[PDB]
Amino acid sequence: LLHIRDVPPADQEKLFIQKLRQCCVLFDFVSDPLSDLKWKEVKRAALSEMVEYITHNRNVITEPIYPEVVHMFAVNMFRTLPPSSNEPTLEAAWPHLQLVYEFFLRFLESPDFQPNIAKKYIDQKFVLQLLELFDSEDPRERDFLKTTLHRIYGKFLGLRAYIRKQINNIFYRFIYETEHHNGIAELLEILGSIINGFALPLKEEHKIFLLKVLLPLHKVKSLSVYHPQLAYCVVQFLEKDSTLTEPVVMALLKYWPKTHSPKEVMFLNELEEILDVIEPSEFVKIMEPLFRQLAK
Amino acid sequence: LLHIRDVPPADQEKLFIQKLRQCCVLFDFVSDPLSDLKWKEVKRAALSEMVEYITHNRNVITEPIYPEVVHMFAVNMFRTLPPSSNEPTLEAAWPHLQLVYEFFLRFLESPDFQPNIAKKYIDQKFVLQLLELFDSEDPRERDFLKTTLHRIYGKFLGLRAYIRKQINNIFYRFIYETEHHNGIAELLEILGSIINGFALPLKEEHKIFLLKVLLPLHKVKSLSVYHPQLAYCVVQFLEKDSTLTEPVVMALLKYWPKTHSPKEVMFLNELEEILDVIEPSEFVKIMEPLFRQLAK
Amino acid sequence: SPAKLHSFTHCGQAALTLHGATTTEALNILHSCHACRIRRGLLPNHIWQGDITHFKYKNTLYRLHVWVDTFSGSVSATHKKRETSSEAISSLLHAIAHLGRPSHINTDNGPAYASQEFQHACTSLAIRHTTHIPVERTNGILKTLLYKYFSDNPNLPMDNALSVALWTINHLNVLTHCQKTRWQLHHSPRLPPIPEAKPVTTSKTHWYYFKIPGLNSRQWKGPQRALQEAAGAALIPVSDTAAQWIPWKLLKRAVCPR
Amino acid sequence: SPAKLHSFTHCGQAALTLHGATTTEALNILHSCHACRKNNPQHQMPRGHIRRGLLPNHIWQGDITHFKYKNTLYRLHVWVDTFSGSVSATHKKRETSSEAISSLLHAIAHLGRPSHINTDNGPAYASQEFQHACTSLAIRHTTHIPYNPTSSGLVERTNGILKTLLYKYFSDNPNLPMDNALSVALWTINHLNVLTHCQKTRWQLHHSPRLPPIPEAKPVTTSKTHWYYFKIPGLNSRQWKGPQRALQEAAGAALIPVSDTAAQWIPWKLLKRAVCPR
Amino acid sequence: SPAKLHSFTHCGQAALTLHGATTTEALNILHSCHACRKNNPQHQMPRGHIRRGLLPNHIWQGDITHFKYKNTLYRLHVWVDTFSGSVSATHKKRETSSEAISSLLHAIAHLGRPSHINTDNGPAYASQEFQHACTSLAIRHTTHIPYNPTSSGLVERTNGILKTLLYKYFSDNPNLPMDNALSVALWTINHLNVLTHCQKTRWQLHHSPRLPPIPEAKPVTTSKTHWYYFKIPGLNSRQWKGPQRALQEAAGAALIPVSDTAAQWIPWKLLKRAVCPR
Amino acid sequence: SPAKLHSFTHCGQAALTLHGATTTEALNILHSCHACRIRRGLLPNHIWQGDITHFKYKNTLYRLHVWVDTFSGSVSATHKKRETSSEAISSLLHAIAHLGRPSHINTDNGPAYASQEFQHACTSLAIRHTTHIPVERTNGILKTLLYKYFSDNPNLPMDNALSVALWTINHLNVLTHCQKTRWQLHHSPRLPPIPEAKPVTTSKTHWYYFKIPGLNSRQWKGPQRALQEAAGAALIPVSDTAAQWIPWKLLKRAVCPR
DNA sequence: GAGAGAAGCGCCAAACACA
DNA sequence: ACTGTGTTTGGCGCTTCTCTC
DNA sequence: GAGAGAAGCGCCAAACACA
DNA sequence: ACTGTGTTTGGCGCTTCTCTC
Ligand SMILES: [Zn+2]
Ligand SMILES: [Zn+2]
Ligand SMILES: [Zn+2]
Ligand SMILES: [Zn+2]
Repeated sequence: LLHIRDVPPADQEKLFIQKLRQCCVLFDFVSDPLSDLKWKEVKRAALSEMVEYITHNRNVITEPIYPEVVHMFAVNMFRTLPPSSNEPTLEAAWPHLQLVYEFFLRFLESPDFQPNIAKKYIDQKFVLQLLELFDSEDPRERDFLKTTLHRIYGKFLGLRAYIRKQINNIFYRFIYETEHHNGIAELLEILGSIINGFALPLKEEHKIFLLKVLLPLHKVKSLSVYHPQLAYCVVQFLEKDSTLTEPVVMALLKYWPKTHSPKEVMFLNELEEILDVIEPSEFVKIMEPLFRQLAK
Repeated sequence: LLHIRDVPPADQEKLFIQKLRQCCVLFDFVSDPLSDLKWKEVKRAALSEMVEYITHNRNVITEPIYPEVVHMFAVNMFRTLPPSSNEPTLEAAWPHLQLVYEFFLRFLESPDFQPNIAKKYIDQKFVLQLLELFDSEDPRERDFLKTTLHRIYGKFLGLRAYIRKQINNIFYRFIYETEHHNGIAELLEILGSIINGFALPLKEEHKIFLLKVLLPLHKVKSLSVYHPQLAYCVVQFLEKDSTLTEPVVMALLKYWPKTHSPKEVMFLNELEEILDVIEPSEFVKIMEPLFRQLAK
Repeated sequence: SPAKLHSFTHCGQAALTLHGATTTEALNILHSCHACRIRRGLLPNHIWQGDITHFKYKNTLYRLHVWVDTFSGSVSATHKKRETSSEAISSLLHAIAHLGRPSHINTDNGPAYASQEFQHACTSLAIRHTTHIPVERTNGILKTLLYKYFSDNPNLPMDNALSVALWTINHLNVLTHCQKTRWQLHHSPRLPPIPEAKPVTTSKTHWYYFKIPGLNSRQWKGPQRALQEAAGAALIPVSDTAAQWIPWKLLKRAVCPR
Repeated sequence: SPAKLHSFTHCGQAALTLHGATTTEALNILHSCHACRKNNPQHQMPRGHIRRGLLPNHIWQGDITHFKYKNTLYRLHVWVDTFSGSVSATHKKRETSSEAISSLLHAIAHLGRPSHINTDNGPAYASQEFQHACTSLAIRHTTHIPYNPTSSGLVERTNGILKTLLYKYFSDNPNLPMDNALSVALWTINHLNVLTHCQKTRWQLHHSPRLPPIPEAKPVTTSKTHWYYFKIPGLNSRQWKGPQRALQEAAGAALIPVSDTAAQWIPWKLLKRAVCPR
Repeated sequence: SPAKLHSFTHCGQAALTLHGATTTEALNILHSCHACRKNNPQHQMPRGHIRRGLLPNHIWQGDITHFKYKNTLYRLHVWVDTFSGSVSATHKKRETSSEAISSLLHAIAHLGRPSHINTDNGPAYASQEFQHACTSLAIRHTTHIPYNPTSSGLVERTNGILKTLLYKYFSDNPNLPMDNALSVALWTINHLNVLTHCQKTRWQLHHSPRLPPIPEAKPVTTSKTHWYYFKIPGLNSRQWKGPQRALQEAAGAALIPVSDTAAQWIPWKLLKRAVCPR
Repeated sequence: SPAKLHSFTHCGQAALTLHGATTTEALNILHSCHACRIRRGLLPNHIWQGDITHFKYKNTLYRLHVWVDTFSGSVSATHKKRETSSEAISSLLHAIAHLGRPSHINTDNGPAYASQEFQHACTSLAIRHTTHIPVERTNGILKTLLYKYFSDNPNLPMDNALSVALWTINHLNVLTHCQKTRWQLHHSPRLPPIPEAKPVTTSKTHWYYFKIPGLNSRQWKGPQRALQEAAGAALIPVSDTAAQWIPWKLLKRAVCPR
């Protein structure tokens, strides 16, 4: 077609629209490594030029632009996940997907983006489809999803408790029904970033959250991979109120494997920080049972 | 009394008034060289401080100030002239008179002086009394009178032709009735400064002036003392119109002393400049009679 | 070029994939070269671990002081000709200059790390120092890379080799689990906190009067908005077609137009 | 007449109107005289600014500096990034090409690999060893105009800052070792101090999200030339030289034939506009 | 803690708030540190202006200058009036007290008699012959601070103007004699050129109506003293000295004890404010 | 003091009357000292007259070149060791530097004043030069004053004496007819012309924003009016009580308030 | 009880030195 | 390509707070 | 004929050098 | 008392005038 910048301003936005519709055509890299190379290069160049153009000019976004880019993201990204195989496997369609992710991030974080126009274009279905992606076998995609969901949850105010309840349901399903999940560290990092922003006094829903879905996450076999994020979340949580620590102690003093195992080091390291932070302001309520069960 | 500046502003002008009335008391230096030295020093100090104060502050002059200072000048200056005696004699009352002259000059040339308030306080009698002073035997007083009358004639517009006619009468009286006059050079300098400011074409009154009162002034015995000013006036006059020179030539070619005398050098010097300026633009009308009478 | 890049640094294959090299080109170059054929911390700069090492030279010895971050694995190493508490302090400070200030430091007992000099160095920076007696993997990685670099060129001053090894293992080798370099993982910014019951707002930047470089003009032309900022410049859209980097000497702050 | 009065006395402008002349004509009379423009040291030319990167690790500036400590004359080799301002510095005993190579590799290990580096025309930065080292890493090496110490303003200002911090440190502990002081200074500058105008540390800029791409550039220059009085940058003199005509001129300098056999590059600070003789 | 962090690293202000501190407290922490004020070359003091006359022929400034012409080194003795700016200048072969006396008498014959003359502390202006000559005419002779060449700004600027005019003249006629050139320059400067801001020639000001009298003055000075870091005007150094307390201070300078045995006068350009230790 | 003033310059009595001395004190001092007991031009700088003079010294000779203004009598003299057209040109230029540019110059014929060098000097300045062959009074006055100055002190370098004589007869001796010094008469301004049928207006000066010296302030405080102006200063009434001389670096022009 | 002093806080132009 | 810059420092406006009639 | 280009004129901030 | 300053130079607004639709 044309470069998006070399046109008179009047119809300029129009051309942008066409460029988006020039990127919704699919090309499959896993079907065969060599197919439609010219069209693939055209798509890559178009995505690169659009992401370059979107971050240097103000007042380019307009009303008839939001649903089109939402649809483009939903077409390029929302898809069935590849068959599982447990160095990790890497998505073969990564160039175009990376370009789309960067485009969406730069768009959502523009200063001209209005936080009241996606309340009729980004609804609970968008959040559901974007949150079912955290089971990707590629870590770069998970990182991009984390840094996108953070911006979404920050900017919007009607999707907060919805996302929290959905995450609670995800945690329940992973802990009990199916044990095949690989995004339990990025979700935990987002959770910690959310938890640090509470006010006083703590709501009771957060206490239910801590006692029901954070602590039992210890009894899984594969806790070793995402231990740092969980420990960070716990230590960051219990600072807002120093009295609500005792349930954490008496819950950690049960899920401890009472036999010999290599998994002890995680519990010792976490207890180190929890004890460092709990010591001030007369904490001896459970020190005796803690040390008793620790001597074992 | 007090210093004029060390008082609150409200009554400040009032004190100034009193100071002026502290200077209208007369002290006579010619009566005896040593009399009322304390009061004379007080008068001198008061005049000095007032002239110092009048030239550093704006909006000090007010409506009830003009006639008082006019009266002070008329009391200190307007007086009978000392007896005549033909190095020249010097006024013995010169300190206070110099202070008064400087005060009046600084006052009249202030930027706050309004040129429409002395049309009811400075009238033809003021001009007459100030113009009868040019017969003073002291040259400093004549210089001050010249530089004061210049400012007066410049600032006022209703006293111009009056002063010109009065000067014509003075010239007639000096040339014919009485030959005792000593201010015929400062008056001529003022006249030249006035003459240089004409417009085109020349009025006929100015031609009458040139032909009747400037040219005959040559036939006096004491022309040698004020020859430069007269020659300058003539050469400055005849530049505005180059055709009105012939009467000057045929009038200068008569009053020439046809005998041998030391007075020839003045006529030769004046003819030098008149011929230098008249030569351009075909001047041979009277060249032959001029050279004929010159060969003698 | 990947060929020269490997011939200089002996980096990995997943590293060469990031550059112009592709999967099978990287696999070809890797074995065509002769000589080639848990985490305790919670945040970057939370806990370090400090070792020492004898590196054997054919006519002398080197004492390597190595600190490792126990959340990303960022290595900082220094080579000395002896080992005392003075040189332990020097190594810790040279590491702080590279990585930042640790909160908690952990090291083995010995003549150094246990005197009053080292404890007085650690107490002026608010770094708590725990001692324990019996990571060792990164030490071996660094030693093998030194061996390779000396194998290719024997006339290396031991100061170039250490810097090239640190460059390779910090900025070039890609970790296998998260596909990130140690440097990238160690210096990527954390997520900002989120105020509750308060909309997370976008930051609004300032408005400037500006002038064009190389024009000698003397008139500030219109208040605009700054898009990006750096040291000694600012990205200003002079028109609605192009944007230019204006130095700070040609910029003057203003107030919103309203 | 104005022209002969000035040709005799070289008076000013406000003098030639007081002898009969329009203001513009006196202005032309002054602007045309060559003895009055060859000798007036006042000129008016635009100001130049150094080249800066479009993103971190694009352009670096390097330098060396002396430091007198405990009767020893240390040589500090300094390398500073132009986008963010991050500094790296190592102390050596003397100046040689080997020291330059080792210092550059220290800098690369600390910051990353730069695309272009530009330093002055020293005797250890133009050597064959240094050129071979730069080509071994795919690093372009340009130089500046000889005898123009203001073309490396950033790295010289950084030398000043670094030495000031070192003096503040040595004021307290006159027995402090040198490497400890340099390391503390580097930590302070890169991590603790905040830049004046953007209000972010050098580290936060160096490790910011690179997501903003490079704005496109344009190599189009001005297509016309003029006449210039000039001074040779090495030696300063009382009066200008010339005028001559520029062969070409880019932003910040101009190409002036100093002699008839060879030309030279002169910055916009030793040039003065002249009048076209035709 | 802020105080120990600064006591270790000497970081800035925007760094101490990011570790817990009010802005004013960080400002006090910085303004109190003596190692950071002893070493920062930046200061902020008021500017001084030379003493000027209240009417023509009240205060003069005098000087000598070299001029290289035809392998000879002429000494131009220059005397400039401060009210109007009128200049007088004579060329001599060498510097001696007799030459100074003759040049001063030339100046008096050309301009008139001055009340006060102030020159630098030269070896020919402080001699007994010159003092006796000045006392023979009732002329007060004061001096300036040694090694402060900006206290005679007017006469130095006049030397510059005079030499520039001489060079413009010698550009045209390289065989022109010296006295002719000096005389033409003096005529041009005093009679033909117009001052920049008042738009009158130096001669018109020198021979204006003296009728405006002298405004009254006040010798009242400031009654309080402070503490100052200082530099000795002769020798420049990296770091300030002190602090000390001023004995007295008039507009444009201050009295600082350089040593314990003797004090000295230092201008408001080599002084930096300090904090009161009590 | 009049006593020292006469003992140094041997000025007249009407001069000493201007100073602290009075009539009878001047008459006492005048004869208590041992060694003491028409106009052709029309304006200042209209016609000059140039002479030459041999001044006899006991072991050498001096050639005095003297120009006199034929409207005030202002003397300008120079002493040389020879006499040529070069030195005539030097004398004329040294006189122009003191008095101004003459319009018409008149001098006696001779080896100088009649060559091509002097005529070429006079033609580049637009000064017409008339030659005549046969004032002499001022020459004698200057010679007698030189004699007196040498009589009091014999060790005078002839350069101080000439300058002191010129100072005396130009700035100290009072003319008898008009009670003015030669300098005062020669440099007093003429009267401005008067436009006819047009009121001669007072000149209105400009308004300035100002700052106080020695205060380091950074705020321009109110537009005022300048009373008097000089080189490198201006008289500004800071209040309605006192007025101060503000340099030009602390003044900024404004526009009338209306 | 209320309107004025007092302290806190940001912003800015002029200097300065590395060469 | 070739090309000065970053930091310090008192003053001043502008917002918030506290001691007195 | 009329409103826009073109030339004249004043004013000003930034440099520069004498030491 | 002790104490930097005066001149040059292109750019820019602001007033007056002239060549074209
Ligand atoms: Zn290899
Ligand atoms: Zn010229
Ligand atoms: Zn400090
Ligand atoms: Zn005598």
